[PDB]
Amino acid sequence: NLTKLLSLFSVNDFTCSQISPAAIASNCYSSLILDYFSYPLSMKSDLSV
Amino acid sequence: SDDRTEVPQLVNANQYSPCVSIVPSTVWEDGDYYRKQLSPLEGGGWLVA
Repeated sequence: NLTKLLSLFSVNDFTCSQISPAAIASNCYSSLILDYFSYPLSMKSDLSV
Repeated sequence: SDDRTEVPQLVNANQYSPCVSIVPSTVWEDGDYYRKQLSPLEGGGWLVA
């Protein structure tokens, strides 16, 4: 339950590549990797694919 | 339409493949792939070959 996890936080931006945020909640996968770290909203333009 | 159930479309006897609408009469290069998004009436999701 990922919409569970994202209900704890206040979410400011959600962009995906080769998928959508809608799609990434729904689908099943053989492997999911979650990377997390501290990061300022001021530097959003630098956190881009 | 869940973006990650894949269902092979098998050809029935005395019929053409459902993919003949998206696969050229001659394939340009070995391994080329074709896609076509489906209308909600057609079932949603995609057709792929």
